[PDB]
Amino acid sequence: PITGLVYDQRMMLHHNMWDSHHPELPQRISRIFSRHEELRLLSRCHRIPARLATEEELALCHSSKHISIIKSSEHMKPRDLNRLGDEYNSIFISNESYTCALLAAGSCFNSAQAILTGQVRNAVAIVRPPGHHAEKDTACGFCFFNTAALTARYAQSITRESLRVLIVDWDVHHGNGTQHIFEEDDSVLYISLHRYEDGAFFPNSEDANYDKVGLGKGRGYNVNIPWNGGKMGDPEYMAAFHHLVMPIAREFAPELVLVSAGFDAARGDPLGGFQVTPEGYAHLTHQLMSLAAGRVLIILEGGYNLTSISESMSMCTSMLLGDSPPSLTPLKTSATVSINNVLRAHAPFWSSLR
Ligand SMILES: CC(C)S(=O)(=O)N(Cc1ccc(C(=O)NO)cc1)Cc1cccnc1
Ligand SMILES: [K+]
Ligand SMILES: [K+]
Ligand SMILES: [Zn+2]
Repeated sequence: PITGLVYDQRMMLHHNMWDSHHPELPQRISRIFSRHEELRLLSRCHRIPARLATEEELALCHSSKHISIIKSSEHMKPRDLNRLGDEYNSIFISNESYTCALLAAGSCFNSAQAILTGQVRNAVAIVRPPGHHAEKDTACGFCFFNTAALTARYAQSITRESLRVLIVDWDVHHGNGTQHIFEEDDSVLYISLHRYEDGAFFPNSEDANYDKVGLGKGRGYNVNIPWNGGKMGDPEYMAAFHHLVMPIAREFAPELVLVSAGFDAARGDPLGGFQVTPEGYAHLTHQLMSLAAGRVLIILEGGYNLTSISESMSMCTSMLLGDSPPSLTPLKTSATVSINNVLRAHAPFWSSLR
């Protein structure tokens, strides 16, 4: 049983020319990589090479217009970059951004390919910029292309169209792009846990509420677990996994699991306001490893405390490598309210919840 790891320092080249201390820092990925070396986890993994996604691969999820405009930013002047970035919600762009986004996606494709051809059992992808806010037609929230959604379609392209892919998104933010890309799709089950605050928390849309269950043939295949009123942490995430994520996932029986693994719900994050611990993330990973015969790919999304994300992701990798889960406040009442609302919304579609 081999664990893959992909990391390429040149994904650090994407940078914010106007605000060099912007939290989506180049050093997010180098710090996570360094922590893996420091804990002697890196030598335990098989290194999977990074590569650039192709434009044809991007078209698995994105429109030609969106691909073309982001592609053009490689040769734009500073004023062009500033004006283009300001067309989107929370985007900065440098001449290196497009290539870095291609590298993030291609890294994840090579990891999925290694899992699906049996070269490795599981894998971790230390990549930036993130992806889960990117839509078919637009960039958003530090994300240019939807790396995880692309990886799910890439996986289908090298196996069969109907390959069952579970995406668990534990970034503190709702993956609006991933939900929308697969909203009418029953072959990809999207489960997101996120700070919601009745629609007041970024990305500020009631699309993230529990009553959005999917559309068309995707009804039931979109599971939003939204948190309101409380600094959620390990007890709340474990409860959501016990009552919702794991029962639904087991019934879906995925053949591949992708984790949109932001670490912005971590204790110490400057934006998320939550308190999931590294041991908490380790337990969530270990639970997911019971699915899909262990074929799990962990993809970095957000997370902005360099120390917290490095400790948290490296512990997930420890779990992928087969290490025993480390040992873990009273459950917050508000979290149980959210869990019960999701249970009511999804009981029609999942017998394991009845
Ligand atoms: C408006 C900006 C100054 S902002 O930086 O504060 N911000 C933009 C932002 C977008 C996406 C992510 C992410 O991690 N997605 O997965 C993080 C931040 C709004 C905000 C605020 C408070 C908590 N969360 C998001
Ligand atoms: K999420
Ligand atoms: K779906
Ligand atoms: Zn986030």
